[PDB]
Amino acid sequence: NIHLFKQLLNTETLSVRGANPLMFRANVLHMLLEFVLDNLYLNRHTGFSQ
Amino acid sequence: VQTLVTLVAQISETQYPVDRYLDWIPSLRASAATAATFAEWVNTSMKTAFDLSDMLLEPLLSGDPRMTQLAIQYQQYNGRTFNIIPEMPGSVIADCVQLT
Amino acid sequence: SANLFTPPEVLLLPIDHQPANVTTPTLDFTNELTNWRARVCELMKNLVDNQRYQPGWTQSLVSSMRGTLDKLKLIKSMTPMYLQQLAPVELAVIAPMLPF
Amino acid sequence: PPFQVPYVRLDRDRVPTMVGVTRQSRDTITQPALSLSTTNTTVGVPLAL
Amino acid sequence: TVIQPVLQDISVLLQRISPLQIDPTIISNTMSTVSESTTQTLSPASSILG
Amino acid sequence: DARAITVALLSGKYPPDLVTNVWYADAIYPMYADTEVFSNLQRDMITCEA
Amino acid sequence: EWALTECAQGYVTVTSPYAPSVNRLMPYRISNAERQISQIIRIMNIGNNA
Amino acid sequence: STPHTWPRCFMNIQLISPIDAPILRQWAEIIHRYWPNPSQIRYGAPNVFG
Repeated sequence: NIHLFKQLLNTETLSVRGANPLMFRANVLHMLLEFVLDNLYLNRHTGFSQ
Repeated sequence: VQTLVTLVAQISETQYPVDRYLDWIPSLRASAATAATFAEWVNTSMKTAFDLSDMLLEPLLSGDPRMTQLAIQYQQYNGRTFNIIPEMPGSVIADCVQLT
Repeated sequence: SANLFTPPEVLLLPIDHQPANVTTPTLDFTNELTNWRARVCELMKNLVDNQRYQPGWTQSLVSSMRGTLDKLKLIKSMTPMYLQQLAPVELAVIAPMLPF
Repeated sequence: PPFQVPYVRLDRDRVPTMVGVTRQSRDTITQPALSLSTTNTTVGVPLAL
Repeated sequence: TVIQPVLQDISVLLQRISPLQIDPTIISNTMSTVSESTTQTLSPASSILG
Repeated sequence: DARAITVALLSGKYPPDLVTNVWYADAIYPMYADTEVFSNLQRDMITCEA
Repeated sequence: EWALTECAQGYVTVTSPYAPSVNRLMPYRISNAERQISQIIRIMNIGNNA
Repeated sequence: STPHTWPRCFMNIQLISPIDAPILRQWAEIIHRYWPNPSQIRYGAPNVFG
């Protein structure tokens, strides 16, 4: 799952299996941001059946 | 705008009061360039989420956003000045990411 | 040491220097270069407001002049930071290695 | 939306001379009421008819 | 002719070792002025860019 | 040329992931690996003798 | 209805139903604070550009 | 174009000689006494539009 922590500032990380530890906080913050953004929906009423 | 300032406050030092739960995660010594890149990423994400194509926050994005503030003033010939500082309202996105 | 007119272990600079710290704010007027730029911009401003020295301008260019001067004054470049902190370190590192 | 400043007929003392906005703060100042006077960017442009 | 190579080489060495990068696009974006088809510009921004 | 110096003073920026320790270690390693101080010292001694 | 009637200075009359509606969601009311903030933003990127 | 350049004789009418320049004095007092007076008018629907 390393690729999720190397998408903000890991433009120098040569290895595709490596990530810079010092970018971890920035990457986590970004991830949380779109975690919130992707959930901005209103729950809809569909229908039921006994 | 408020979401930007809240997120930037986590990785750099600013003047607004703010909580901090991600200090145990290691991080670098943020510079102006790092802050600008982070702000640009935030702006892109926000624009994508709401289906916006034109500019958003670019007037703020010029340079260092670590100390953003909004105010406007004007001056008469005799020197009397008038200030208008909008007292910044709440924000649901910032609160929700704070909760997360 | 090959120093002649100076103490053997010292290197002279025309600019004051400070310990290196990347997190420095850009608009830190303590830095001599930034303060110098701000002072120059403010002087030109005060020169141009009342149009006492520019007859024969058909249009009041005061607003645009002041806006441009403000943009230059608050331009958030990082050169003075580098000159005050990093460059002396590089010069100190290089100097003993030079053939001359 | 409209954006106006007061109109003065002939009272020279009240003629507006600068309108400025700020988008940041100086090195140590943290209160906008204090950094506004020195961190404002003048705004305006004349138009010919 | 004796002194010139020393200064030129040292300047190149500084250029190739410093983290500083020179980027006029900062200036261009801060000004953010085009003013196309202006035969008589007489605008401070255009002149300073010139 | 004043223009170049002014442009440099107004258009400076750092890499968005700069870490001083790593950058300067990389910078210093080859520069000191190719040093020539000792030969210069020997030449200076010869010069004074001569 | 009231807002539109007031905006037109009485020259235009609009009507709204008077009945048990189905509580539709039309979010359009915001505080003056953000209106001023947005106006300031709009002013800030128009400065000195005819 | 700037308030600083308003000639002193313009604000103080008496400085203009009624004998040496009657036309200019007449013009100045006409400007002072018959220039349009600014006013103001209410508008908008703040209850919804802010």
